[PDB]
Amino acid sequence: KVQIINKKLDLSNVQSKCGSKDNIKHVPGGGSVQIVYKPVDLSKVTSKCGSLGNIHHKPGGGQVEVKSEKLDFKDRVQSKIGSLDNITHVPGGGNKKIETHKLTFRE
Amino acid sequence: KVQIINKKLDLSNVQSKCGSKDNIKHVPGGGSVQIVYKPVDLSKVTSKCGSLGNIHHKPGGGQVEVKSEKLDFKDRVQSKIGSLDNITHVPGGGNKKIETHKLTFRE
Amino acid sequence: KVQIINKKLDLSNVQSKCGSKDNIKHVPGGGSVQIVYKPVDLSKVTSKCGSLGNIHHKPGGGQVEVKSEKLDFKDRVQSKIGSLDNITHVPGGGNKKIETHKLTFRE
Repeated sequence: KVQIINKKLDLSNVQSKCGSKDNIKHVPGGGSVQIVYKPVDLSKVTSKCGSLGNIHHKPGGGQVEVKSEKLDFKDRVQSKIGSLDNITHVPGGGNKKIETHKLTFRE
Repeated sequence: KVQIINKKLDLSNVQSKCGSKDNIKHVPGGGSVQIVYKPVDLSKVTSKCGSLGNIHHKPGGGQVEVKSEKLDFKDRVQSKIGSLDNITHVPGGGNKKIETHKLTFRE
Repeated sequence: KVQIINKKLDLSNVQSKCGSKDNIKHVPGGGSVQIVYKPVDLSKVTSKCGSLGNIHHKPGGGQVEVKSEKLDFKDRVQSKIGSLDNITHVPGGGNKKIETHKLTFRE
C-alpha cells in the first residue's frame, strides 16, 4: 500500500570513466610497429526467433593488419633521448564528496 | 496505493566520460607505424523474427590496413630529443560535490 | 503494506573506472613490435529461440596481424637514453568522502 522504492540503477548497463586518460607513446629509431587495439564496446542483443527462422547476428569487429614486404636501413640508426613526458601533477586539498541518501517514513 | 519511485536509470545504456583524454604521440626516426584502434561503440539490437524469416544482422566494423611493398633508407637516421610533453597540472582545492537524495513520507 | 526498498543496483552491469589511466610506451632501437590488445567489452545477449529456429550469434572480435617478409639493418643500432617519464605526483590532503545512507520508520 506504500512502496517507497529508491534505486539508482534498475536494469542498466553502465561504462563509467571507462578506458580513458592513457598516455600512449612511440619513439622509435626505425621500422617499428605499435598497435593499441582499444575499443570500448557495449551491446545489448535480444534476438527472439520464431518457429522456423534463422537469425545470423554477425556484427564483426576490428581487423588491423600491417604488412611489409621489404624494408631496409643502410646506415646507423641512432636516437639519443634526454627525457620524455616531464609531467608534474599537484592538486589541492580540502575536497569534499558528500553523497547523502536519506529516507523517512512517519505517521 | 502510494508508489514513490525515485530512480536514476531504469532501462538504460550509458557510456559516461568514456574513452577520452588520452595523449597519443608518435615521434619516429623513420618507417614506423602507429595504429590506435579506439572506437567507442554502443548498440541495442532487438531483432525479432517471424515464422520463416531470415535476419542477417551483419553491421561490420573497422578494417585498418597498412601495406608497404618497398621502403629504403640510404643513410643515418638520427633523432635527438631533448624533451616531450612538459605538462604541469596544478588544480586548486576546496571543491565540493554534494549529491543529496532525500525522500519523505508523512501523515 | 509498507515496502521501503532502498537499493543501489538492481539488475545491472557496471564497468566503473575500468581499464584506464595506463602509460603505454615504446622506445625501440629498431624492428620492434608492441601490441596492447586492450578492449573493454560489455555484453548482454538474450537469444530466445522458438520451436525450430537457428540462432547464430557470432559477433567476432579483434584480429590484429603484423607480417614482415624482409627487414634489414646494415649498421649500428645505438640508442642512448638519459631518462623517460619524470613524473611527480603530489596531491593535497584533507579530502573527505562521506557516503551516508540513512533510513527511518516511525509512528
